[PDB]
Amino acid sequence: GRLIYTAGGYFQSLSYLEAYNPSDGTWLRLADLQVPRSGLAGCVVGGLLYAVGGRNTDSSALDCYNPMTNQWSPCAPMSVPRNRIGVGVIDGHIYAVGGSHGCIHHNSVERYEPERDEWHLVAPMLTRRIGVGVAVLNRLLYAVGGFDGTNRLNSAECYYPERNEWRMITAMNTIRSGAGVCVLHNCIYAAGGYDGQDQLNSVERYDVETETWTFVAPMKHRRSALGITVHQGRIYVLGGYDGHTFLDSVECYDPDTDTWSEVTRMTSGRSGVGVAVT
Ligand SMILES: COc1ccc(S(=O)(=O)N(CC(N)=O)c2ccc(N(CC(N)=O)S(=O)(=O)c3ccc(NC(=O)CCN4CCC5(CCOC5)CC4)cc3)c3ccccc23)cc1
Repeated sequence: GRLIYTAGGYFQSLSYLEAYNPSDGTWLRLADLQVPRSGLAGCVVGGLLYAVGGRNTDSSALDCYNPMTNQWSPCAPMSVPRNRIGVGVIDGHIYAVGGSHGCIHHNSVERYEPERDEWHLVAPMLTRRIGVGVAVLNRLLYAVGGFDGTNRLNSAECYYPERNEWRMITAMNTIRSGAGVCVLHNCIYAAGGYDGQDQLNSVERYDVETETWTFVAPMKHRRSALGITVHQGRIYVLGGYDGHTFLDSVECYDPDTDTWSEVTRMTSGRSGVGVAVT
């Protein structure tokens, strides 16, 4: 019985930590973040949930939530504040990628070792990316889309840990900042985001076997700054801003039928959440 955890968000920055159970449709309210945050990222390592970066105002904080105790614990902060951050996990380490600090649009990347509570800088990305989506497939880390400070991006790049090097991959078919990015079945999905003119409902995926991006069925709601995760073989998108409204909608993508459906609503509409499953 794994749960979808949503941490933080915006409607000011929010402290909520809530867990959705897709099997019975219930939402459970859990211990608040010590410091409210939007534009943060969530991830899980060793069954512990981590909330990373965001804006409280730009945040360098890392905090760890233990589902077994229902408690948060502070961790070592990052080298720099990272609002609009993306995060990925490889080999039990958290990678914090991109984000912004005031006028700084980061290309820097750093890695956290939970066992010794230590961050270390690694190679910076080829492109500065705030509002970047991050996913990990076969122990490679992908940074997708974002905004470089001048141009909104359809480009994507891949980090090779054994070599501490970034390489551009095929660009998406759509410019997206603030997209939800995840991995399902050897494919990197990019859902929603902002193309510089509108929030998006389109969804595309990158097949590592073909090196090509292909559109799948669109979401019912346009959304940027959405939470996203995979649970029991399906993609879930949580909240976001549609250009007008802070959404409470949670949609769920079934890949076998290429269909989206509305499965629940968050307890209050919000954007800029961090999401993980454990
Ligand atoms: C004022 O309203 C909001 C919206 C979001 C949040 S927030 O909490 O989520 N947040 C705060 C933080 N700094 O922490 C983040 C902010 C930005 C983020 N993007 C920037 C990035 N990726 O670089 S974005 O998503 O691409 C984005 C980009 C542009 C907008 N412009 C508008 O909508 C203006 C409205 N106009 C109305 C008319 C239309 C035209 C057609 O119909 C709609 C177009 C749009 C919005 C989002 C966040 C990304 C990830 C995570 C968080 C992001 C708070 C308040």
